[PDB]
Amino acid sequence: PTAREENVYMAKLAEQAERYEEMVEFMEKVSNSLGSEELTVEERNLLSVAYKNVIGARRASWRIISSIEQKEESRGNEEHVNSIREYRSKIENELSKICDGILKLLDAKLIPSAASGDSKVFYLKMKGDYHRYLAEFKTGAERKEAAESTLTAYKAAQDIATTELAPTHPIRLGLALNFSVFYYEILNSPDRACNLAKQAFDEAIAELDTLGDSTLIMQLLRDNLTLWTS
Amino acid sequence: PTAREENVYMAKLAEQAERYEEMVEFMEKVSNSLGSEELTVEERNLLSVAYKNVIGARRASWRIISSIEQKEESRGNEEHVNSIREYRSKIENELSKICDGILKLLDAKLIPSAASGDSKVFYLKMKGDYHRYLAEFKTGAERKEAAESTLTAYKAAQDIATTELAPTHPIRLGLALNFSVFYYEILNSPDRACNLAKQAFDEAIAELDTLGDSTLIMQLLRDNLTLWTS
Amino acid sequence: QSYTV
Amino acid sequence: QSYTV
Repeated sequence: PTAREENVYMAKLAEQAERYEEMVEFMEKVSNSLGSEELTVEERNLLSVAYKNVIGARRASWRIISSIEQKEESRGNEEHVNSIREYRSKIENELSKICDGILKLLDAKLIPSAASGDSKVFYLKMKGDYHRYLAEFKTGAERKEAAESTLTAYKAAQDIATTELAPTHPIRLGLALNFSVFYYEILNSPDRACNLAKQAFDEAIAELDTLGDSTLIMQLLRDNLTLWTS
Repeated sequence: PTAREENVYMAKLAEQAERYEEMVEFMEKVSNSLGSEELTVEERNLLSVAYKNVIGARRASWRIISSIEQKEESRGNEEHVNSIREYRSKIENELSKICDGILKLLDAKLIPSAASGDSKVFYLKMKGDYHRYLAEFKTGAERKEAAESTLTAYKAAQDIATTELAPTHPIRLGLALNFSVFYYEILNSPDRACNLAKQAFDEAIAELDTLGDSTLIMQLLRDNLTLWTS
Repeated sequence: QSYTV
Repeated sequence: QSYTV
């Protein structure tokens, strides 16, 4: 009853207990203990759910603290603004560290281990996602480079996806969903956003109608598309 | 614009951001920085909400991990049981430390500072609550002493409450609610539980009908009372 | 589990 | 904020 095996079981107890930081740790043990083989679909999804929950809690706090700093800076209340920004820096710091940890793991182990179109697009989309979270709060030269790394990763993901995966594939559909959110929200370019989202939705519709979760993601492209045409 | 003042404001940003561990820290700064005066009703409630959220997350995980260990020990699956218990010990450890931190603060600063019947019952009920959380997972000689400390604190709280507070007072009503849960769930004595819960409910009903949140707690006594008569 | 506050 | 997965 192996180390890999027991770490995966612990990661799943951590997921039930909602101790996501521990879940991340157990899955990195798994991931750093692999030779030439890659993570199973189950293991990869466990690592991804762990990081997503560790980063989402901080993104949720960052939005809250940021909406407050803006209301308060708008009433010209300077002492509260310093207190709020200092709180926000603390949070941005945890966001940089969390991203740094999954981005290093992607470049060092995951991406080099990706042997099929499914896993390649999965890890490249992930790489695009964490550089994008860095861009949501960064501001200058830092924002420009996070935005550039984002665009580069999504494009590499889309090249593979477009040619090796079905348009109804959830990973390809999720890539299109996140890539178009990037155009809309980081690049403030609503037109490239709508175009990319609609093309992916249509191609999926086309395939479903001729060749036969992909359902949930498509509802999400539609929800974003209408949200944006407003 | 004072240290006490700024720590309270930070505690409230922490509450909005749901970073309860930090909320606890900011409120301990507040609490350890007081001379002969006590915490305001606002500050005391902020400290209490912070600890309640820090301990509740661990209690929620402990129940989950514990329900799993029991299902698995019941199928005689020994390797999973060791993994689950080791996970559970990690959680019990954080539960002991969290309790230890608020129990030390109660004995050293809060309780000695309590100058009115409202604050005394509030801190003594709290002391009863954290010894009770220790008892929910402890097992032997340890359980017996956590249970004894619990009973002693609630009784001291009830003496004061009974004689200095109105039966519709939410702190007195919350004390009765928690004290009766203690009889039911730690002392496995459903009859002392029902008696105490019903007496407090009736006294409140009596006062409301003659002298005029206390509403929510009373619904809770009733919900527990029916739950128990089943 | 019973309600407490 | 838009939906992502």
